[PDB]
Amino acid sequence: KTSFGSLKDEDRIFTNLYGRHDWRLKGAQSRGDWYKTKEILLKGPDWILGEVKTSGLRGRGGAGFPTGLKWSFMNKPSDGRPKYLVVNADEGEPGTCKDREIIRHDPHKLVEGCLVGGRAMGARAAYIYIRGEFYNEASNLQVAIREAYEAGLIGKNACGSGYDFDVFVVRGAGAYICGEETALIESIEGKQGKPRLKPPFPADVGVFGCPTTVANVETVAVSPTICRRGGAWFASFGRERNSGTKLFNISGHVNNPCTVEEEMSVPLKELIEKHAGGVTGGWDNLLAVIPGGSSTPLIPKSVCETVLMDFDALIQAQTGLGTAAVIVMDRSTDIVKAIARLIEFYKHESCGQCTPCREGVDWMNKVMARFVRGDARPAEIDSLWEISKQIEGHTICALGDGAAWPVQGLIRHFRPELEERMQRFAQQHQ
Amino acid sequence: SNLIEVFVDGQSVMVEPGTTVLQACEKVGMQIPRFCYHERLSVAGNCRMCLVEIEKAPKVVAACAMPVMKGWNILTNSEKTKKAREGVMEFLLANHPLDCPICDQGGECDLQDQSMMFGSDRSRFLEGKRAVEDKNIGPLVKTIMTRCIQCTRCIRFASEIAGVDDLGTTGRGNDMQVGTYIEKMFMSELSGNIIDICPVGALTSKPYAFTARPWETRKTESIDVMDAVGSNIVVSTRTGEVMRILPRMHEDINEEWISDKTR
Amino acid sequence: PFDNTTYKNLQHHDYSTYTFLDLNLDLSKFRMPQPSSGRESPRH
Amino acid sequence: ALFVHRDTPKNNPETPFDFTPENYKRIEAIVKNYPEGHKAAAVLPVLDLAQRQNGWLPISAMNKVAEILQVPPMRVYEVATFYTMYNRKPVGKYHIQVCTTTPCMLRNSDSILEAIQKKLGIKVGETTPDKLFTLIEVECLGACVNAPMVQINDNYYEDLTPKDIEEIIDELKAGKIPKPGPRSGRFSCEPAGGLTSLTEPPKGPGFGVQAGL
Ligand SMILES: NC(=O)C1=CN([C@@H]2O[C@H](COP(=O)(O)OP(=O)(O)OC[C@H]3O[C@@H](n4cnc5c(N)ncnc54)[C@H](O)[C@@H]3O)[C@@H](O)[C@H]2O)C=CC1
Ligand SMILES: Cc1cc2nc3c(=O)[nH]c(=O)nc-3n(C[C@H](O)[C@H](O)[C@H](O)COP(=O)(O)O)c2cc1C
Ligand code: SF4
Ligand code: SF4
Ligand code: SF4
Ligand code: FES
Ligand code: FES
Ligand SMILES: [K+]
Repeated sequence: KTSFGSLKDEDRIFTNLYGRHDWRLKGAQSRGDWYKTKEILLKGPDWILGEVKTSGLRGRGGAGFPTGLKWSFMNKPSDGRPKYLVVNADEGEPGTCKDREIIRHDPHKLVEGCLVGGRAMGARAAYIYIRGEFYNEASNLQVAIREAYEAGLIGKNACGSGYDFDVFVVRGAGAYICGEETALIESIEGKQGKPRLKPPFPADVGVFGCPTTVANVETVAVSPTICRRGGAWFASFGRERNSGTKLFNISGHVNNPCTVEEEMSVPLKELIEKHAGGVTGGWDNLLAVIPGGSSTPLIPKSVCETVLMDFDALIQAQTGLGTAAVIVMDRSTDIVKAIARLIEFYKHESCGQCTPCREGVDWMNKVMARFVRGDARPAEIDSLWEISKQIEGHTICALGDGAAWPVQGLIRHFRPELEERMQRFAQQHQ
Repeated sequence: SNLIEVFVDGQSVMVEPGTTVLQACEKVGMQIPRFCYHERLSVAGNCRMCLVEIEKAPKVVAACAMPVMKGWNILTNSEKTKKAREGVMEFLLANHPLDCPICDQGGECDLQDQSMMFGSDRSRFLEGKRAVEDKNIGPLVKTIMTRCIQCTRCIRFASEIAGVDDLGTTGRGNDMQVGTYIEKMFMSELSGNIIDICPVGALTSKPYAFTARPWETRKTESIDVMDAVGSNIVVSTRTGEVMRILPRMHEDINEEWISDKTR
Repeated sequence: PFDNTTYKNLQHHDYSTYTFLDLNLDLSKFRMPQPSSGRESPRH
Repeated sequence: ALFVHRDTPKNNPETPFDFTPENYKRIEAIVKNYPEGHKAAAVLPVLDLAQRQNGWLPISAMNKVAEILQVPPMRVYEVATFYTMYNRKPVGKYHIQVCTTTPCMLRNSDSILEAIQKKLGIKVGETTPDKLFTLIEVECLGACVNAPMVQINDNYYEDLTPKDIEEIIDELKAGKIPKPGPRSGRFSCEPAGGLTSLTEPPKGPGFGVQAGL
């Protein structure tokens, strides 16, 4: 298989993505959810971890770590501490609105994912750390969890398997940083959402100091479909090391901004011109695309023509796949205003723990605020580049990286527009 | 013995498992720079001044928090270790106030000294600096929170050694502030020791304020008599007048702290 | 019958400000007994 | 916008706060979601519960959450000042939150911020004099394909125009509660000109299930 995309509706994992079917238990059981869950759980942890490792599932949260290799870190004998699957439903990334759709429209798929993943990792309970802004989605998921407790699908003797497993929902309180897994762990523990340093990875010391795996809503909700359909079925999509399907959020300057489930290595132009109705003003009106939400660097129109929407082809396009949140920016966009508003987001959403993010993201926001007006001299472009390189890899979590990278992409692909901004400032003010 | 072998700049050293990178470099006589690490407080890892290159690793590690794995070669003086130190010192000094003449910490400032030893000689910060509202935590500790570099030694001392739980961080990002959030008075029997471990002049001694300056003081090593603990102290004088009383480290008595009556 | 034309998720139009917490209170009877660390708090 | 507390006569440690008894049963249900010995993990819900009863957080709700969870009060003040939802000043009855990050800015959130400002006669951060509307300007709310959008107290109002948000403020001032949805033709997040996917009926239970299961 050399061409990708054009995913059929029989291959969709997230049927009822759009809210057109019943999200409750009667609607979910007639779409395939909770089918033979007892038979999956009674095949033990090793079979489920083998199905996830065989599927080539990489972490849908945005980093793309191998999910079965990640979840096998819990597969070890206990030492008195309980074990916890913690589901990352925070989703603070600008551009990203897919986990909201999973929680709002396919909640039992997430609950069965919690059960299957927690059985795979020996977890006692599931904390679904949901965004506090998603109040309707959290009450929606709580109604589904009540339907799962009353059907005997979770809790004491889950699905008739003799495995006891609770599913808790924890609401956030308005922090983007509480999507990061250790800061999310600190936020569940009743503290400020400040990221822990690594090591200890959360499989050693996680929530309450227990063994813990934090996993995205999307990489959890696909796991019972992987265990039913087979790992080879999931691995038959996308390129190699880029297996499966993916939810995409096309937003910004397209005709039809939408969430859509697509095969992994689909071209960006095919995705936009098929599911989004194209760029406003046609494809020739395209200026730039932030491929995967705010933390990934932008790519210009010449790179968007041939690139594939998986992890490896976007790393080769010197950006990241990220959360697969495609923000489209047409030729009428002030791109420095957009990237500076993005860096303004990153300084309003930065917890303040370590020095390079706490100081340098505010200092990058001040430099970007002068760059929008042109109130600068061109030697401050390169300086800002080095400022980004002083934040990148020097911080605790990757929010410092996620604030350095849009600056780097903007400079790398749009230095002359910055320079002409500054020189027209210099000629109209001096 | 189950000692693992690590390397500091190629020099082999046998360390106990669980030892951090900073302690392994301490064992060869190298002192990694630090602001939030303190050997009598818990590990914070939030100033990033101790970032050091492990070779064949494309990312510096917080040496105060990272444990040594067997076979690491800690490059305490490689080029990217020094670039990390200069970058982190640049961010520490970006919003820091130009108060070095009017600051009691001047001459005995960790921030000044390892700005001289490990950071750049000049500035690229062409912006306006933040200014933090001061706090009132008592008659012993003068509080000038613009000088704060958010190392949280306040909070770890007050929580872990003094056992008080009144200091904390409010806010988020660059607007994050250290304080009690209310008009509350931090009066422990060990409250003046936060003057010692604050690396900057954000917490200073209100009785000692402005009177002396560290290079001109003479340091007489002596004994506390305010109790029968027998704390080891430095009576620092100047021209025949007692200026202040600092602690001496004695591991078996007063580890490096003194009481407020002693101070 | 099959229907793909309406939006079936109309429940959240009727949620109040205590919907989540009353649902958690309803769920409290179903749950497994919590583990204990052996002390009342880390300050005990 | 400050992160130190100054005792005013309406915000002081003797401002009357106490939970209702049904809120105490809700707090018992919250604390039972966490292991014994980690009651402090219930700081964030219970404090938010204190905001859902009182509308905002004086510093006696913080002290009550610190007292009934046996945590120090500074550990509650850190949570209350870290997280952007805890209102440490009394907001109006409808707390309008306009998202102005880049996916909502590219679909003209500035027009709707301006329309709310010229409908309410206030600007960002102010409250209307009848204490009904507090207009602030927030970051990404996770409704990016439904740009531009706002949030009112629990609800997302999506795919907005200036006329739509004027109509929403009209039927908020009339006492009614509007529908939390996209004000365009679509329902939740689908492509607006018809479905580009999922047009088939779902296959049902047992489709594609591998052998040996
Ligand atoms: N989904 C969203 O809303 C957002 C997603 N992101 C994305 O998140 C990514 C950055 O997140 P991080 O978690 O910091 O990335 P990555 O450095 O940490 O690690 C990914 C996952 O693998 C695990 N892991 C990695 N190495 C491990 C090891 N040796 N042992 C055990 N576990 C290991 C980590 O615990 C983590 O859960 C970026 O790609 C960014 O685009 C960023 C912001 C928002
Ligand atoms: C600042 C920051 C915010 C993050 N926010 C989220 C998030 O909101 N949701 C999410 O699933 N992952 C988020 N992540 C990625 C997590 O660290 C982690 O990789 C993920 O939640 C779980 O791993 P997974 O991809 O295997 O599911 C964030 C990372 C960082 C650095
Ligand atoms: S880099 Fe920013 S987001 Fe990460 S621990 Fe530091 S202050 Fe927090
Ligand atoms: S704390 Fe140190 S660097 Fe800051 S003003 Fe005082 S002497 Fe200067
Ligand atoms: S006042 Fe001093 S000890 Fe306290 S956090 Fe700031 S720099 Fe550290
Ligand atoms: S000393 Fe290690 S980061 Fe502060
Ligand atoms: S950008 Fe406004 S909701 Fe995400
Ligand atoms: K000091």
